[PDB]
Amino acid sequence: GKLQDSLDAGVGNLVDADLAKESAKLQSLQTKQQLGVQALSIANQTPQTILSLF
Amino acid sequence: GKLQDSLDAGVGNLVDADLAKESAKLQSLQTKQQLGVQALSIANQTPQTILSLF
Repeated sequence: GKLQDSLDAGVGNLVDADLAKESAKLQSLQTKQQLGVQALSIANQTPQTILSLF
Repeated sequence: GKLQDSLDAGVGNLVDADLAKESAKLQSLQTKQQLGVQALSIANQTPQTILSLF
């Protein structure tokens, strides 16, 4: 029984994620994706300024 | 018989926990873990304020 508990703990060490780090990485990637959407939205309009020249 | 009782008392003094202090240490460690998880929940979103600038 102790050996089975140790084997399950070893699978958990090999496999399980450190969820508390993911709790910060998730919000960081959310803000990063929002900034990337804003950056692409601003980049879409750069060529359009040429119309003002005409 | 007295000698075996003396060895049992000596092994107990060598190993036994001070449970009356362990109750206070546990009651303090619970509050410490709760303050630590709350501090991590505060720390997770401080970078997220950068979205307000954009």
